[PDB]
Amino acid sequence: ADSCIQFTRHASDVLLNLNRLRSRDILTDVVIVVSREQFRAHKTVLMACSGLFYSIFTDQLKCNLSVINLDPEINPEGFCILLDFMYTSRLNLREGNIMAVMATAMYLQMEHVVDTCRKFIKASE
Amino acid sequence: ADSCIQFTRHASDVLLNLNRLRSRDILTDVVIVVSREQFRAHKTVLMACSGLFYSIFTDQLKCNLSVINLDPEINPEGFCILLDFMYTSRLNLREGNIMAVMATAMYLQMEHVVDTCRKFIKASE
Amino acid sequence: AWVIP
Amino acid sequence: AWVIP
Ligand SMILES: CC[C@@H](O)Cn1c(=O)n(C)c2ccc(Nc3ccnc(Cl)c3C#N)cc21
Ligand SMILES: CC[C@@H](O)Cn1c(=O)n(C)c2ccc(Nc3ccnc(Cl)c3C#N)cc21
Repeated sequence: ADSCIQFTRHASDVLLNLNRLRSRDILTDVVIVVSREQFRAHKTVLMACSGLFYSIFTDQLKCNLSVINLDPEINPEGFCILLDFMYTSRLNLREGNIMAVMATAMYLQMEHVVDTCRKFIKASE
Repeated sequence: ADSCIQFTRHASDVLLNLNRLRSRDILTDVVIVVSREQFRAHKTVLMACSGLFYSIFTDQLKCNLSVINLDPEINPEGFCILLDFMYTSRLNLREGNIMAVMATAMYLQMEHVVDTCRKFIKASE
Repeated sequence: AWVIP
Repeated sequence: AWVIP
């Protein structure tokens, strides 16, 4: 119906609770391996945030894997920063990590993050 | 870090994608049965939105169930309206369904929905 | 909170 | 969109 009311804070409150489930390792169903660093997460949140994970977990064979190994060129810190962004909307972008975060966001197909990284780099050059 | 930037639309975009996964029945992991009406959903979204589901899916035995039966007094339409609200932040509250939606939200332990229902009922009396 | 979207 | 939260 077009007669619905809307709860402004609902989507952010849902994300806060999904992040609390992640911190407590509740119903996490995949481990992402980045250069021997392991990150536990929920497949649905990864798919909702990343074109790469959406492609992986909609594949009829890969949807059933409990471990996914990323390309060895991917920086674990860059991945960690992006995983935290997926679950909080907060991106910890710093001079010392921006190149790695942008390269990781390009690999993960996180369009808005790539765009902001490009703008912050352009401003410094 | 306290130096993070934030993406205003991120949480709502994540919820839009989780709802698209639900519509397409992608990685849904539980069926909620309400008076013989079946609703497929993601346990993590139900837990993030409802005190009742948070209690059910953190229980060491119930966390593994693929089917959950609700109390026979629960109205399927009321449940459907609340499940749609969980995934969209939009509540289809109408004169003809408000009593059922409020009773269902009380059972599901969805505090903000109960509060708004109470206010809309008080305004009509 | 609520609003008319 | 981005903002300072
Ligand atoms: C949260 C912001 C969002 O834009 C993140 N993102 C991005 O940049 N690309 C390129 C994405 C591609 C696919 C998805 N995921 C989905 C896209 C469409 N339909 C579904 Cl069901 C899902 C799920 N899950 C998310 C992406
Ligand atoms: C989205 C808005 C939220 O307020 C909905 N809601 C509500 O009214 N009650 C009473 C709730 C109780 C528990 C939860 N769920 C959690 C609460 C705390 N920690 C965690 Cl990890 C989760 C998860 N999942 C959600 C509830």
